[PDB]
Amino acid sequence: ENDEVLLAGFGRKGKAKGDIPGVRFKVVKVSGVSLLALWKEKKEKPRS
Amino acid sequence: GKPDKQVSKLQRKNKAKQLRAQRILDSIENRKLFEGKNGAAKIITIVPLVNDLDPLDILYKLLKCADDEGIMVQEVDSKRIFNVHIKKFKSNLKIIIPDMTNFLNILDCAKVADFVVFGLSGVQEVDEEFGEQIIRALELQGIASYIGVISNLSAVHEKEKFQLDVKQSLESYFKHFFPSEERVYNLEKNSDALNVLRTLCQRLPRSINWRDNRGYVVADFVDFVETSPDSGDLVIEGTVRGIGFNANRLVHIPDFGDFQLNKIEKISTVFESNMNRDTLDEYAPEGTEDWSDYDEDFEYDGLTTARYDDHGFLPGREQTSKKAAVPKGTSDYQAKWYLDDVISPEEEERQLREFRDMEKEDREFPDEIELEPSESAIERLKRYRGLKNLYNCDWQVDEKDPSSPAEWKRLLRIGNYKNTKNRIIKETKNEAQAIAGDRIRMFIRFPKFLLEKIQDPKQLLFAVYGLLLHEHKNAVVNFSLQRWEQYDKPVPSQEPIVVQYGVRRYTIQPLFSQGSNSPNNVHKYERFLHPDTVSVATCIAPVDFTQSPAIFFKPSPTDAKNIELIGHGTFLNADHSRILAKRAILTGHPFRFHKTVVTVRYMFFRPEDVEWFKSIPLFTKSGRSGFIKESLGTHGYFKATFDGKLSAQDVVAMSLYKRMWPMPSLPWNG
Amino acid sequence: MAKVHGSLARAEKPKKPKGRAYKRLLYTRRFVNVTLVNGKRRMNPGPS
RNA sequence: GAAUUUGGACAAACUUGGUCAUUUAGAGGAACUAAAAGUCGUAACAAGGUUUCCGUAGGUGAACCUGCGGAAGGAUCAUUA
RNA sequence: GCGGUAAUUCCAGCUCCAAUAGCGUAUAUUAAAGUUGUUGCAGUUAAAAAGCUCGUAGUUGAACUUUGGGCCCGGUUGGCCG
RNA sequence: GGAUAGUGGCCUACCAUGGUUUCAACGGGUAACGGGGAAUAAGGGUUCGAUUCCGGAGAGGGAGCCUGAGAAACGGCUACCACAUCCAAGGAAGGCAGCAGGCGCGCAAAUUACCCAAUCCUAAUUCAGGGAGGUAGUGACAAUAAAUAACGAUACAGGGCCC
Ligand SMILES: [Mg+2]
Ligand SMILES: [Mg+2]
Ligand SMILES: [Mg+2]
Ligand SMILES: [Mg+2]
Ligand SMILES: [Mg+2]
Ligand SMILES: [Mg+2]
Ligand SMILES: [Mg+2]
Ligand SMILES: [Mg+2]
Ligand SMILES: [Mg+2]
Ligand SMILES: [Mg+2]
Ligand SMILES: [Mg+2]
Ligand SMILES: [Mg+2]
Ligand SMILES: [Mg+2]
Ligand SMILES: [Mg+2]
Ligand SMILES: [Mg+2]
Ligand SMILES: [Mg+2]
Ligand SMILES: [Mg+2]
Ligand SMILES: [Mg+2]
Ligand SMILES: [Mg+2]
Ligand SMILES: [Mg+2]
Repeated sequence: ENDEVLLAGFGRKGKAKGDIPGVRFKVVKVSGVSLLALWKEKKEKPRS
Repeated sequence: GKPDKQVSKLQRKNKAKQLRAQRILDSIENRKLFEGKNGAAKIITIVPLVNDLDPLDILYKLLKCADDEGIMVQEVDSKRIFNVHIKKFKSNLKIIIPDMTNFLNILDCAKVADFVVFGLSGVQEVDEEFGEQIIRALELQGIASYIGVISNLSAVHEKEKFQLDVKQSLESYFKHFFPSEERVYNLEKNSDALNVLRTLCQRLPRSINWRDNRGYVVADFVDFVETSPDSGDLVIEGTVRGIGFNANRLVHIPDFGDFQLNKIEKISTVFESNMNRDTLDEYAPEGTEDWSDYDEDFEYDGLTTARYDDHGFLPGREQTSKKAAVPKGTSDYQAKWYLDDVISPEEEERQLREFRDMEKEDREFPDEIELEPSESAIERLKRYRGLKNLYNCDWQVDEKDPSSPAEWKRLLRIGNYKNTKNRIIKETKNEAQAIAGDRIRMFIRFPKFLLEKIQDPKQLLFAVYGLLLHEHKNAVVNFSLQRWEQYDKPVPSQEPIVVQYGVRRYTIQPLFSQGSNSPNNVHKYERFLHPDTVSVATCIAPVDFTQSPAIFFKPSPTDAKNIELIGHGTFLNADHSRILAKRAILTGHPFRFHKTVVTVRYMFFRPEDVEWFKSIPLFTKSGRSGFIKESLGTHGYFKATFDGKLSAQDVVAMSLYKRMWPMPSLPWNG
Repeated sequence: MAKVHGSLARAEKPKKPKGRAYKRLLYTRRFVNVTLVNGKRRMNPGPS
């Protein structure tokens, strides 16, 4: 929390019979690092 | 109700102009902390990442490009901390150069900064074991605004064509840890140097959460006043940054401890600590009074079977009517049918090898026990429990046990951490006598004998940190724990491991568990840290109310840095409700097979032992349930029923559980 | 993860050819040396 | 021929109330949420209603009946001329 | 869409496919969209013919008034010859 | 009639009672400068056009004016409004939507570099001057071209071509 996050669009349609809703955004960046690169252990995260 | 809206050109333009005027005002207010004429203190720390590199030189460049030869010459003589006012941009910098022989001194230096400059070598590649760890650890504990700068670039070929190569490779190395930046600046050129100086002066430094929410003063002058023969008042002249200090709250000082305040004066009024004083005692005497209702004081000595009465059989009563038959020499059977009435390097090496072996053993075979024939299983597990579902049944936190630590009552039992944290931080913000940007004399009470270790504020950094409410009071804390990169080595859950959160460092024998959320808040006790995933480390240690990042390490004298960096993470929770059950698995081989009844072998060795564990469920790693029926032989063989059909390649197992208690922690110095 | 500073260029199983070459490879993986498996052209089979 | 002065057109801007429209910091109060927890009400209680609709009127009630006028969007056997 | 000891459908490796010094993702927009329809939609029952007629602007509006025949002039392609 | 370089309700007197409007006036909206043009479609269209040429408008917001053939000019002046600088507290200066550069803002955009050699402009003028313009730096905005391998022998391994 308190982390800067770059968001984009995301197309998950929500469903009715199970009360799943449709968020419309996916995190693309955290704290200036690409979510992907972190996940690839390619780049590391400056934690402040 | 209310009519609708039809915003005109004018309305729009205005709402805009107002939004932006407000934005601008707020920005000016937030950029007034560095009015470089009277009220500013931009802390820049110089961190070279290469052995064969001089920090004094890096400063020399930055201030020679300010065209001030005097301020350079006056610093060579004797100093390491400087108060440099630049007139070009009108700014008050404070430069700090660390003792590059002490790792922890580097961390302490940077962790107070508003800016971290990184020196990079054009000649020497950064060390994998030292400088790299500087990068990562700084990064984990917290960094404000950082910069990547070079000095050694002229040491390579004289033609720029080759220098720019080194520069760019350094840029791509530096980008890896610090993607916020893409330009490693070259001080050799006047332009880049003038530009980095420019930034340090002008650019506003970002915020590091935990340090900014409790306030901090970097000390310029430290004097001492004798009051009593055995203790006096440390006086500290320094500018306050962050949230500020209150006279009542305690102050931490690194490698010295937590102390309480006596007086504070401002020179930009006088405030003295009164009756609302935070006290210098860990286990508050009110904590003893908070845990008064001891709920379960169960006596495991008054048990004929395993404690599992909630889901098991019924209290079987065995009224023993023993009479003695007097035929000389006679079995217990005949007697049962005569009187029947009806109405230092070697040590470490050997031990460490054994720990690796036990850990890999713990991966291949999790929590299994090996019972011997001579071993009375009952006694050996008499204190244990035998719950069916570990996350459903009713463990409790308030249970009294001789194994429980004496202090357990005297602990700070915060109900809710998320809310208490916010409330107390708002209190501290509102009740702040001394705000950021104030110059302060700080009069702290202090035991005389420690004055010997205190150095000079100009050759060594002297930082003064603020504490919040009850932060001196111990509690049951849960940390998030993740292994450091390239660290395969084993780490058991009882060995001393130093932990740095905030600026405070406490040696800790932490209990490792998996933070998997449970409806009854009961988590498996993991003897050794999991090699892949984030885990949880629980122990009795002073509270932290800003969720500081934590660094886990074990001081190793041999390495350059006198520290082995084990793992990292965060201060998660001030919670006692977390209980930890040491599991204990009993293993047995399914001997013989009948179409519904399976005879099981080598899990006990007495029939009475089998009686004792009747109710306890049997699970097979093939993923199948079952229960015991009755004892076959006088050797502990036991018949059993199950869910599916099991072969001789399966393992029948029992799960028994015990309460595991957090352990007391002591501060760590030097 | 971390390639050290020595990215300074100036002063395992066999690799796959790049560019043109690779296409060539495919042209013979599919048309010069045809592999007819079970009455179909099978791409990426294990044991069959 | 400078300072200065009479009256004009041009006319920024100011003061004042009044008026809508917003930005705000505060206080008044009201209402909604649950990866919150348990408590009763009926959960952990049992069924009953089943031509279906339209406009309209009323009654209410926890729902649903009911008056008047419409519609089939409702299942034509049998005899005979 | 699809399951759980045995999973081609999830996770990791191996393999393979596509475009390749480039490739993915987000928003916008055009095509797809004959789902804006002048070209070119639909309107009994799928969304949709106003309860009904009158009526001004508007759009729209039957047929008919030198056809038919005779003469001459000179062009530009195409053939049979050159 | 006055004013203007000049027609003209442009303004001033005096007369009239007109002028626009369902063929959509008037008002409101535009995250609207207009065009040459751009993207995409078989066609017909739909959607872009702040931006290299043309035309217009502005130089923090308004208004006023000197000089001059030409300005209601802001790298001219004056005042008020908004900001903001130096002061020795009397005063004095200020407009980067020119080139670079900084802050802020944000999803979002480069060097405080070299030169009049081209292009052309200005001047009393062949010479002077020109961040107009040109040259390099940064930059995976785009667009073009196209390295990352070509052979051979050998053997093993097979198929096919004729004896
Ligand atoms: Mg349709
Ligand atoms: Mg219908
Ligand atoms: Mg219908
Ligand atoms: Mg009809
Ligand atoms: Mg006609
Ligand atoms: Mg506009
Ligand atoms: Mg089409
Ligand atoms: Mg345009
Ligand atoms: Mg615009
Ligand atoms: Mg133009
Ligand atoms: Mg103009
Ligand atoms: Mg401006
Ligand atoms: Mg002139
Ligand atoms: Mg002007
Ligand atoms: Mg200008
Ligand atoms: Mg101009
Ligand atoms: Mg500019
Ligand atoms: Mg010249
Ligand atoms: Mg230019
Ligand atoms: Mg490009």
